[PDB]
Amino acid sequence: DIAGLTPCSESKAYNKLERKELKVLDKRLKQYEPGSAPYLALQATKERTENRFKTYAKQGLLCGNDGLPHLISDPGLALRFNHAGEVFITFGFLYVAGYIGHVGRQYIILSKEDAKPTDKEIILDVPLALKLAFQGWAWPLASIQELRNGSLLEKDENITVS
Amino acid sequence: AHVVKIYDTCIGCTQCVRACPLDVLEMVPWDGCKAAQMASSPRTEDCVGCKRCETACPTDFLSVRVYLGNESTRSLGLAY
Amino acid sequence: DFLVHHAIALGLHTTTLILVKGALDARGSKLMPDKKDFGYSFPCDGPGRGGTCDISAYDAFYLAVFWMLNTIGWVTFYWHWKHLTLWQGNVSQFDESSTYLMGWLRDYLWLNSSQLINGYNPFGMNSLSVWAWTFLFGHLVYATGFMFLISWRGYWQELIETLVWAHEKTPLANLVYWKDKPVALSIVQARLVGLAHFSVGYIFTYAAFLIASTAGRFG
Amino acid sequence: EIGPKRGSLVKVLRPESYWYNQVGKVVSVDQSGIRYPVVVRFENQNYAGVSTNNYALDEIEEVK
Amino acid sequence: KVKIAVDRNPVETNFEKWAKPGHFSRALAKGPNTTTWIWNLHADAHDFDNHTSDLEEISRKVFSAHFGQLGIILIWLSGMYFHGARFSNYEGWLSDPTHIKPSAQVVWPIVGQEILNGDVGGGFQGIQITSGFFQLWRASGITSELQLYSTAIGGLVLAAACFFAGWFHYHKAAPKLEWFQNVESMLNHHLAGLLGLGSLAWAGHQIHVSLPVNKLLDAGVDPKEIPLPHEFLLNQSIIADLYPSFSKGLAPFFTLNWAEYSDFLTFKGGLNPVTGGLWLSDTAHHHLAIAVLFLVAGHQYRTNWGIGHSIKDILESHKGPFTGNGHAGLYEILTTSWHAQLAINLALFGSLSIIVAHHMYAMPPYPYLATDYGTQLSLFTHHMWIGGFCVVGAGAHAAIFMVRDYDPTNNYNNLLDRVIRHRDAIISHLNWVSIFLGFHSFGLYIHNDTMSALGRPQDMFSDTAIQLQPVFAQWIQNTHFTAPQLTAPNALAATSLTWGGDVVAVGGKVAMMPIALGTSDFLVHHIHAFTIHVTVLILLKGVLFARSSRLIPDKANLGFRFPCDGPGRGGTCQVSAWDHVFLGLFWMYNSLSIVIFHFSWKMQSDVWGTVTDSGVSHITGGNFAQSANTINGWLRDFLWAQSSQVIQSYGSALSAYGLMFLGAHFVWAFSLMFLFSGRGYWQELIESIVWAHNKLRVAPSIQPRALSITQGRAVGVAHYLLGGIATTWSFFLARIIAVG
Amino acid sequence: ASLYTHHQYIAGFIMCGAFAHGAIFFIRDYDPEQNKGNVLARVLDHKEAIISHLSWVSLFLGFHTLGLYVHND
Amino acid sequence: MKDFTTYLSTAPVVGLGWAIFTSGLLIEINRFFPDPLVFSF
Ligand code: CLA
Ligand code: CLA
Ligand code: CLA
Ligand code: CLA
Ligand code: CLA
Ligand code: CLA
Ligand code: CLA
Ligand SMILES: CCCCCCCCCCCCCCCC(=O)OC[C@H](COP(=O)(O)OC[C@@H](O)CO)OC(=O)CCCCCCCCCCCCCCC
Ligand SMILES: CC1=C(/C=C/C(C)=C/C=C/C(C)=C/C=C/C=C(C)/C=C/C=C(C)/C=C/C2=C(C)CCCC2(C)C)C(C)(C)CCC1
Ligand SMILES: CC1=C(C/C=C(\C)CCC[C@H](C)CCC[C@H](C)CCCC(C)C)C(=O)c2ccccc2C1=O
Ligand SMILES: CC1=C(C/C=C(\C)CCC[C@H](C)CCC[C@H](C)CCCC(C)C)C(=O)c2ccccc2C1=O
Ligand code: SF4
Ligand code: SF4
Ligand code: SF4
Repeated sequence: DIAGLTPCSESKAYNKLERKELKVLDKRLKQYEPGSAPYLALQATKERTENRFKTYAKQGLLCGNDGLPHLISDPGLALRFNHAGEVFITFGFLYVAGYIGHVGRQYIILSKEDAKPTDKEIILDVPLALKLAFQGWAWPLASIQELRNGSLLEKDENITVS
Repeated sequence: AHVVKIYDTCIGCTQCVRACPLDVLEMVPWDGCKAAQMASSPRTEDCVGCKRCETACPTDFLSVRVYLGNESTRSLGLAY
Repeated sequence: DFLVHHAIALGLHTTTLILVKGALDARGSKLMPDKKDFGYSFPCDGPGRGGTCDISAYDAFYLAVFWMLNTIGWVTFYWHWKHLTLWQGNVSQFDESSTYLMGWLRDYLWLNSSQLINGYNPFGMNSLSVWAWTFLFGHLVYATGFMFLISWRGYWQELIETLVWAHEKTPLANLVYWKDKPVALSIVQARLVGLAHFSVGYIFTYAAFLIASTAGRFG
Repeated sequence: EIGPKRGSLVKVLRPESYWYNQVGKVVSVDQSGIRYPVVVRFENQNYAGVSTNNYALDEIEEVK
Repeated sequence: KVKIAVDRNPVETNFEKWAKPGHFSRALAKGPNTTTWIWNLHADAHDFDNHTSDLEEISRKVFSAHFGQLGIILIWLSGMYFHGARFSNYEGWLSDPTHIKPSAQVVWPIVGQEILNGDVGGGFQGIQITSGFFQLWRASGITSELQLYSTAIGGLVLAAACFFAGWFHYHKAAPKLEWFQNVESMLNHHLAGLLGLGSLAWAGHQIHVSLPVNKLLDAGVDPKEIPLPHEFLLNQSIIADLYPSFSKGLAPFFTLNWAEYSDFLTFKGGLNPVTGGLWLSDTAHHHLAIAVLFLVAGHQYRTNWGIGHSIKDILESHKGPFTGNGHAGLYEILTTSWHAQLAINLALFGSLSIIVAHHMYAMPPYPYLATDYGTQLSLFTHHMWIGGFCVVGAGAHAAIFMVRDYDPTNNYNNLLDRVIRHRDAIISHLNWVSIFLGFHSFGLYIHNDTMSALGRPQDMFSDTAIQLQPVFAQWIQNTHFTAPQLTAPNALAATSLTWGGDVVAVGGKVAMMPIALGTSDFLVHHIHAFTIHVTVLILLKGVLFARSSRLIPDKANLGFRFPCDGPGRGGTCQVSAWDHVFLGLFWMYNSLSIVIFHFSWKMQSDVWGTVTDSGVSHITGGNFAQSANTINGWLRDFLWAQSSQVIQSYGSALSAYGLMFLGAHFVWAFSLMFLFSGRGYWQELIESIVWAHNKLRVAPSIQPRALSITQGRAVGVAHYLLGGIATTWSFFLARIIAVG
Repeated sequence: ASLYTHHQYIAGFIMCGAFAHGAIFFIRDYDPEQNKGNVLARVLDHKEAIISHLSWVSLFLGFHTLGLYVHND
Repeated sequence: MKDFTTYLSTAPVVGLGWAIFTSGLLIEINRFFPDPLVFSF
């Protein structure tokens, strides 16, 4: 009940929308036999809709004036209340993104220490790429240990015109 | 017309005189390169500005430069 | 308003990127180090070294005018829709239909344009007809600007040469002659005329729609 | 004799060249008193497509 | 002299060349120093003329590529048959063609996506198709899905055979140049064998298997009780019951008493009143005549038996007084260059596709096709776009030939030399005609716009006020209507119901209603003529000036696909022949969009609709004559009045069309970024990003360059055409499916 | 509405002109020997850093605003 | 055999190995686990 919003568990617009979708899906049930493939498909879609509304609700998710769930993003404001899960868990993307970056940077540096590193880019060295992909699980430790040693950057060896 | 200039970083490969389609550049003797010849441009009034000499220049940076300027009947490539 | 504010931030940073890059890399770059010796508005530096089309700072500003127009169009679309939904007591329309772009195109560009295009139909006309006329006039100016933006000078130079031959070898019209030789517009001039046509159409079309859609259903 | 050792990697110091602050291998050094006798060769091509250029004696520095 | 010259085992079959990606050209074998090497590798993959100058090697490469294309087409055709066999509702649609909508694609329920599986009727749900495959499968008898399954399997077998044939003819038995240069033999076998035997075999299929659709399926017989097609082929009594002439048994054919086969070889001018399409007996008699015509046509040229003609002699025997020599080296031009033949073939192929588009909506040939507005509008629009793309390609390859394979030695005073000699007169006249058509065809629209805006509706070009009537087309329509009474006595009625007076309707919906012409038809026809003239102006200028212009006299040595010739002479950007094709592509899009818009609005406002007891009511309000005279009428009554289905399409079954609509708009808006900007800006921006990567030592080994000057133009025109065409596609499909 | 739209479009054109004249200043009257090592010559030394960070911010906002809009759509 | 396995390292290793793996992983996650708008905390 922050930023003027209300929990999805006590909102009339949320229930109104839920019944609307359950009704528009149920209107298509009369056009088919009670035991065929379109009937089974429509029944599976109805079960998924009921489960999603139940899953979206009772999990601290709150909506505002229209039944649509809103998301709290300020840390602290999302930590003082049970709203950390909605967007404060940015560390999942940061982990996968840093994993991709560390694997690519390790492949660029290692491949450059070879005669003509070009054809190694158009024709990947798959045993070296697979070995470097499964070796970068602890990428933040390698990043902090490669920064203190100064092996992450260059001093002044850049094609500049400044 | 356009102003063409030839800098001292020329190597005398004679490629700009071969790439010029209006006979603007020439090769004069010089004593500052291995080929002992440097390009020149006596017929500057016939420069059209297609910049083929700059593409034919192999040194970095280009020894020949075509600075565009005022246009005349010859530099505008008009046939009428 | 969150997403629209982020769209405004995107437009501001992109226009600033184009203008700041064109200002800092104005006196030289690695592709052309003696750019400062060529002035501020030159066509290019030939098709050599890969090609140097649109390399001057004038060209960079030219490219930034489009981004400025897009950013101002986004901020004015946002302002007009929020006030358009607040003035009619239907503030819940924009708040629930402004999240998706289809909602933007339907409830903003398609719904508020019902009275503008009805300025003149086969059943007569009304006060909004002048706005309806200039609403299409802006579209025509915009489309003419796309011509100078897409088509480049060499194609037009050959075309003008054929027209010169036609006027010289034709009877009863060869008596007159041009005092100055006809030639195609230059590369920089073509970019400037196209930008002027693009900006004029972009301004006239939105002014017509804004005044008509507001004047048409309000006071 | 006046230029660097043939076959030694050097660094370019021409502020308007495409290989500024780069490392190139010296292929030959002329001994005729010309303005730019140190000829170098680089692994990466320039915007035009060439990969070699000749520099002077003052615009050539040893690598790191 | 005509023999089979084959050269066995010329190229090994290994994967050694698959290792090195750039190997066909001598320039890409050095490897990829800059990112432009990847784009060069893709753009030079099929330019066989750049691979070598060996005409025999070039001919062998194109001969194997043809087989690869045939295998790809056969795989696609087999896929359509398999989808109609397993993931469709063809059996349900076969018993109710006027109430169940076609569907041959089912989507899996992953993220949402159940909504796309729309209820098409018949106890089935899937994507509604607009290809007309069900109507085609109805036209040639096909009852169950086992026949569609067998057709899919047989086509896959033929596809594997075509791929094997390509590998065989390029690696195991390659032909020779003396084998490829037998144009008389190729024309004789393509006219006599391919077209003639194809029409004869299809006539035989329509004479024996297309029997349920012409006699039992249309009579209301349930498709399960219909005898199998082989029963009609073996049992003569079961076919004699349907058509009594079959009781004669090849006797009137050989005894020249063809009048006895008058029941299954009819000449009925019209449509079937139960299905809406042409009569199957008429289409069968049609194919039989075409087969005889082509079989007698394939015996014109001389090959190895003396009798016949010589194409070189026929060309050299045509010399007139206004063309100097004329047709002197045309045989040498057409027998040694592939681009010349490709330009001629592409031009006639695209024009043929446009003919197909007109005749299909005019005379509907499939059962229950005219009452399926979605498939009708879809087929017309698709064939029109394919035809326009092919004509622009013809204009491209003619310039390619003129730049590469044009030798000014074998052409001294022929038609090609004379045409290149008065190119200035040709281009100047086409220029004037273009401008005149533009003023007289667009100023009328702008004039009606100003007259309607100023409050003066009596001063505009309309039917009520000052009019312009297309009297020539009105007279041709009248001639075709009253033609089966005097100039076609054996024909039962007119060849089409487009100019008639009898509206036919199947299932309550109109099939083919007479079409009237007024002032708006005159205005839109002049609009079409104007856009066609501008497109032909851009293409013809490019071809005639691709060799050497008066501005740039050495344009031939510069190549075909080049950026410009520097900023000299004020500027020479896009002066190459390739650039003219790029400009042409744009004008072809602008022309065909107006053509398909005119078709959709005219059909929806004057032919299609639904008939009741108190008259016929069209789809729209019949506002084609009172709303097409103004530009505001189009933007208001066509794009704004229609497209409301596309706009309100969210949450429905056709929800993908709104997404495709918005998505197509983004691609078109994305094309402008590549089309207005240059290259130096992007190269300097890429330089700054390279500095950022060098600071962290993530500099790519292959230095990252910007796109080429011609690559940026190519990317921009591809994105522009994709966005505009996909926008019109989503709009047309959603509107006609939700309305028709 | 007309006053707000008018003032915002005028402000956009003037803002583009400011940067245009800054580029004209750098090309026409910027002598590097006069102000050596100051802030004007110092911001020119890391122009690649400034331009690259502007490129990163623009790419971030574009990718995410377009992605959120298309996802909701 | 060496030429075939080295041919398989140019464009398929990046456009059909990773694309198929990533697409299949995201699709199977969204198939067994239905539609995820929060961390379910
Ligand atoms: C091709 C486009 C086109 C055409 C055909 C017309 C035609 C017409 N307009 Mg018009 N108009 C147009 C575009 C066009 N307009 C546009 C774009 C606008 C908006 C700017 C307007 C705005 C407009 C207004 C405001 C008005 C008209 C009016 C008229 C009518 C009388 C105008 C007039 O002065 O008579 C024609 C005068 C001429 C000098 C015509 C010359 C004819 C030439 C010489 C062809 C004949 C010779 C030819 C070359 C044959 C060759 C012979 C050989 C021996 C060489 C007329 C039928 C008036 C009207 O009331 O309508 C009824 C009127 O008030 N128009
Ligand atoms: C709708 C048209 C359109 C679009 C989408 C863009 C998009 C972009 N412009 Mg641009 N521009 C346009 C029109 C457009 N422009 C026009 C008309 C002009 C005037 C000529 C300009 C002039 C211009 C300049 C001068 C510059 C830009 C820049 C940029 C980039 C800004 C970075 C960003 O915002 O993050 C990304 C925003 C996006 C919208 C990304 C689009 C890609 C999405 C993710 C789709 C991905 C495809 C998907 C994975 C499927 C791929 C498969 C497919 C190939 C089959 C961006 C990609 C600036 C730049 O380079 O930034 C560094 C810059 O310098 N533009
Ligand atoms: C793994 C390689 C790699 C790495 C470590 C980086 C790292 C970086 N890039 Mg970058 N980039 C890459 C590849 C890479 N890039 C490629 C292939 C392109 C061409 C599409 C770009 C184009 C690019 C631009 C235009 C910009 C950056 C920028 C940046 C910096 C800002 C952070 C960011 O995520 O920006 C965004 C990165 C991207 C949008 C690229 C995403 C595409 C994927 C991740 C690359 C695929 C890599 C491949 C899988 C590795 C092979 C693995 C190996 C085992 C075979 C950062 C240091 C920004 C900058 O200037 O610095 C501040 C910037 O503006 N990059
Ligand atoms: C009467 C004999 C005959 C027949 C039926 C054909 C038929 C065909 N020829 Mg061919 N041709 C023939 C004789 C014949 N040719 C002779 C004698 C010569 C030497 C002068 C040529 C030289 C020739 C060339 C140079 C080319 C063709 C091509 C083609 C194909 C055109 C594809 C098309 O447009 O759509 C029609 C498509 C179909 C009808 C699908 C049918 C597919 C089946 C498998 C075709 C089988 C017919 C085959 C000729 C049978 C004999 C071969 C046998 C050993 C198996 C087509 C299948 C083009 C091609 O190669 O395309 C691959 C082409 O480039 N022909
Ligand atoms: C071009 C395609 C085509 C085909 C394939 C057929 C085929 C057929 N028609 Mg026909 N027809 C056609 C077109 C065609 N028609 C057209 C265009 C018309 C005019 C509109 C007609 C009008 C017509 C009439 C009026 C009749 C037929 C009839 C027939 C059937 C018997 C005819 C017959 O006995 O002749 C002769 C058959 C042969 C000489 C046999 C061919 C020799 C065999 C295949 C050799 C194989 C031997 C091999 C060496 C060894 C065997 C292998 C073994 C060891 C495994 C037959 C199935 C009759 C019918 O209705 O049938 C019930 C009949 O009444 N047709
Ligand atoms: C709406 C935008 C637009 C417009 C109006 C035009 C207009 C024109 N284009 Mg064009 N073009 C465009 C976009 C546009 N283009 C784009 C985006 C591209 C990129 C693909 C091209 C590429 C292109 C090419 C390659 C060519 C043209 C050509 C032409 C001219 C052909 C003339 C003609 O036959 O018709 C008639 C002309 C008109 C109808 C112009 C409108 C005039 C109206 C009627 C006003 C009437 C006069 C008015 C009353 C007087 C005003 C009074 C005022 C002074 C106070 C024409 C003037 C061709 C050409 O040069 O001509 C041979 C040519 O080859 N265009
Ligand atoms: C960049 C913009 C953007 C963003 C932010 C999102 C975000 C989201 N989209 Mg969306 N989408 C987008 C663009 C975007 N989309 C576009 C452009 C389209 C059109 C193509 C779509 C179409 C679309 C559809 C159709 C759907 C979504 C859905 C979703 C939600 C899916 C959550 C999920 O994937 O499950 C979870 C995924 C994973 C867990 C991946 C696993 C990765 C590895 C294995 C785990 C990571 C490591 C782990 C965290 C451990 C780290 C340790 C650490 C703590 C240290 C999510 C909130 C779905 C939804 O449910 O809507 C709410 C869905 O239906 N999107
Ligand atoms: C309906 C199609 C368009 C209508 C208007 C077409 C006119 C515009 C172009 C004319 C350019 C004139 C230069 C001719 C160039 C020329 O003189 O070529 C020469 C030709 C005579 O040449 P020879 O006899 O020497 O040629 C013999 C050998 O070359 C044989 O290959 O004369 C003609 O073409 C007569 C036809 C005049 C024009 C007839 C129009 C042809 C269009 C199709 C037929 C239309 C008939 C009426 C149908 C309505
Ligand atoms: C008190 C207050 C506050 C605060 C505020 C502040 C802190 C301020 C500001 C502000 C700002 C911060 C502003 C600004 C802006 C800026 C701009 C807009 C810019 C610019 C620049 C330019 C445009 C440049 C040009 C040039 C160049 C390019 C280079 C050199 C030369 C020249 C200079 C010419 C607050 C809100 C919290 C609250 C309320 C009150
Ligand atoms: C059509 C066209 C031409 C030809 C255009 C010409 C010759 C323009 C002249 C036609 C008439 C005279 C224009 C009418 C003038 C205006 C109505 C008023 C201008 C007067 C103001 C200065 C007051 C080019 O020169 C060109 C150059 C570079 C890229 C694209 C193109 C291009 O597309
Ligand atoms: C933007 C632009 C560039 C820059 C073009 C570039 C940098 C090409 C970009 C190619 C990209 C990298 C291809 C791959 C696209 C995406 C990475 C695909 C997304 C896939 C994700 C799922 C990973 C030009 O070089 C150019 C040249 C001439 C006229 C106009 C332009 C022009 O407009
Ligand atoms: S720009 Fe062209 S005409 Fe002038 S000197 Fe260079 S090559 Fe010759
Ligand atoms: S092309 Fe350049 S280096 Fe060669 S002669 Fe001409 S100016 Fe000198
Ligand atoms: S602007 Fe024109 S002349 Fe200059 S490089 Fe580009 S295409 Fe060539």
